[PDB]
Amino acid sequence: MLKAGVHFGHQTRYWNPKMKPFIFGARNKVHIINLEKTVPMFNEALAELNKIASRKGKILFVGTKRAASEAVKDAALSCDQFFVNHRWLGGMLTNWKTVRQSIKRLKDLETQSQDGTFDKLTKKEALMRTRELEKLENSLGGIKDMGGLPDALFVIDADHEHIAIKEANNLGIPVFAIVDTNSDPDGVDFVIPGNDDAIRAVTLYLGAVAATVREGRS
Amino acid sequence: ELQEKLIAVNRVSKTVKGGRIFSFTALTVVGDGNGRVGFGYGKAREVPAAIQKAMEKARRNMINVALNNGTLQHPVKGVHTGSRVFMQPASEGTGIIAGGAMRAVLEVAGVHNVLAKAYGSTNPINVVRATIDGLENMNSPEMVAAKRGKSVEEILG
Amino acid sequence: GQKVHPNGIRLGIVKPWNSTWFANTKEFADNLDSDFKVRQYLTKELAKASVSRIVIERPAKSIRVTIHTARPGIVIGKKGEDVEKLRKVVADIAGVPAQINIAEVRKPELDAKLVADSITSQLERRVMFRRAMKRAVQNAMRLGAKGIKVEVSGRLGGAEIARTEWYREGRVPLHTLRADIDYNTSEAHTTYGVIGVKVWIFKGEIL
RNA sequence: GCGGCCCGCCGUAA
RNA sequence: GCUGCAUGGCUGUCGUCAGCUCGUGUUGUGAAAUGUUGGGUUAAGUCCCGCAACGAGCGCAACCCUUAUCCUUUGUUGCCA
RNA sequence: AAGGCGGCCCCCUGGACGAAGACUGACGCUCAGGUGCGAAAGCGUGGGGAGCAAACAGGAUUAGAUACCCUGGUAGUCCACGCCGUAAACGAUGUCGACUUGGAGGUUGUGCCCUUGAGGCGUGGCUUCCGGAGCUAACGCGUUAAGUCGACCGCCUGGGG
RNA sequence: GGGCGUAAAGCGCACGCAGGCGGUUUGUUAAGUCAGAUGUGAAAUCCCCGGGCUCAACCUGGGAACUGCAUCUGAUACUGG
Repeated sequence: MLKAGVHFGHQTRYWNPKMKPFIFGARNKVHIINLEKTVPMFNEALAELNKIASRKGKILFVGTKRAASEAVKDAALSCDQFFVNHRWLGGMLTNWKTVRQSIKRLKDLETQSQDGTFDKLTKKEALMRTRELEKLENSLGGIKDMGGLPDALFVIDADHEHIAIKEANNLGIPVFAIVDTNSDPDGVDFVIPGNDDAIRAVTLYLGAVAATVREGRS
Repeated sequence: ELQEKLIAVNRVSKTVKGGRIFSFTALTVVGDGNGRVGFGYGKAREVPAAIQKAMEKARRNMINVALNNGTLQHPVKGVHTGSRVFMQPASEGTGIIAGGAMRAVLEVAGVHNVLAKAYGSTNPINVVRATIDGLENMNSPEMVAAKRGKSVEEILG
Repeated sequence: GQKVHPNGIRLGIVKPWNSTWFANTKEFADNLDSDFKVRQYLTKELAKASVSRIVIERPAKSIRVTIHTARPGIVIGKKGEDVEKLRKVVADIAGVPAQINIAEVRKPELDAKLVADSITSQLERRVMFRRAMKRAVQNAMRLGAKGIKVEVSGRLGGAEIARTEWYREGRVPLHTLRADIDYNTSEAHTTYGVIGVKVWIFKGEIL
């Protein structure tokens, strides 16, 4: 808000013209974001998805870009929320009735952790079964027991996750995204201008969101 | 309660090393009583599967249109890639006069007194866009006044 | 001619036989002739009954016949009069004493021979081929099976060349021998020509 | 990086 | 006796070649494409990594027979330490 | 302006462009018919002829070779003065004027800040390549539009014939 | 109520008479332009409101139009002088 610990856009060379009114005059050939404008609608957007948490929003977080990949899971599971952090699959929301059976497969496999070698002690099956179970939970760790159709959705990087945003528009799911100077507002524009490729900024954003969502229920 | 119609079933072929493989495609339109309408095109290997595969995908995409007493007063003209269409409202007592696909669409849409003509190509798929052609851009008498910041009387004059 | 026959390749591993007995090289021919005569004679009149297979065994001194049917009521008829007539006529066929035993088919939509007979009898009376095989597959999968495949070929009412269609569900792996496949065939003397039917049922692996 | 080598009767499978 | 150019079954054939397809979802008005492609590997669509694909079926291998080493049960018509 | 233009030096001569200032006061845009300029080849008269090379002659290859390959070789290609008036004369896109998100460059004027240098703030002209909305049957075009408009002109109406 | 990049279609390129089009005002002008009224646009046909033949085709009564043309006056936003 006033701490001025958030960096700014990538570079005037790589800039999206659709973000003209969210910019400041460059002085070192690097775009500067307009923090005087980021704060108001950021808070007014925190408001409703704090209210949405009162309706069991079942919000998700996408941070599969290795800059905030470890940070998203920290804010995830804080109160109740969930996340995905490796290999966003294509259409697991639109094609949820198919990828659901993968969650069922994992829910059948992890029981065999209690008895998967004592039924039969063949060493060949153990290695590949373990690798298959580990692979299945690597991308479905935060979704291992969801019911489906999350109500809200939060995005770290817009263009890097344009597939998710496009998969959200068709189903009428509100979207909350951190948009840098290269991306553009296309989806459900609860736009959150700010530097996406900055660990300090993304951690601050995630902390603010996690604190905000916590009081949604109670 | 929803009204469904089947229009076209044509065989479509593809050639491979072993020879030619055939397929069937069907185009169907689904409409409500008074304003909801949608269409679906579905590939399949057999005709009944094509029908049962186009029906549900036509059911999902329903779009609403504003109309009063089986019409709405607007001289609307619709354009697409290859086909060009034009329709205007009728007074009363007149039935529905239009082409083949146009007849089905205007019938299940809810309109009961309209006049229409089809120009250009007569392929059913492009003219099926008669819905998207004008009905999507159909204008509401009170919405014009609302966006102009006036009441309905002054707009009517 | 492309496919080896599933039954023969599994006869000794995961399949029983239809006539298990012993006879030296001298009496092989007459024994086989008697077997064939009895089998065909029984199959003639019992066509109305849902006869699946006939088993013949010779305990080195006698002839015994086993009949598998889902409809024992007509198989025996009102009472033992039908069975007594069959036993006496087969004793006329083979002078050695004969015993008749009746088995039970619990699932008529199993026993690929039975479903083949049902579908060919349906096709006998001028019904389009799609519905019959479709409903047969629906019934087969409804009762629980890990695979099903049906084949039909011949003059399907058109003067053009004979075509061939097949619908399949589940797994029917014929290259694995432990898997048990119920495969049989039948034909109908249709007006336009003889039409053959083939059915495969994968009940499950035998370990 | 450079030698050369021609033709295939009329209609036909839904 | 006529009709394989009306037909069931039965064979040859490319070829024991490693390919051939489907369900759902996304891409184009459309025929269609994706999956089945790219990096590396296998006898092999055999596998690993990456990827709008996620999974499935026939296929591949295996489960069959015989043979290559010894272990147990038993010695006639078969063996002679 | 289009066809097109290349060693160096001199003589005559045309156009565009930039910065600034002064002046005239709508004197403008497009044009049926008319007028002029148009690559290569070709024609006429008089000169010239190194190299190359239609026609032509031998030698090869080939079933045959009239050709592709080799050895020769006249017209022509060159100059002066006159004709001819056609080219895939193609960006296969007619000439003017106005409006519409970006970029990377190249070449050529000009201004202000340490001009220290090759820094950056710009600011006109013409050019090259990607690309959004939009348009298109698609391919694609996209401020040098095939996007949104106005003025004038020239052409089109199934394939052969 | 069509088109000219690849389906038919932009003259090889320029100059330019007659023609078509005209930046921004100020005042006159009433030419075009807009509003009236006056006279015609015969009859016959068509429409409308009706009638008589057993309704009906057939005939008849009245209104509508006869989209134009001519004259006088008014309007001066726009184009023209």
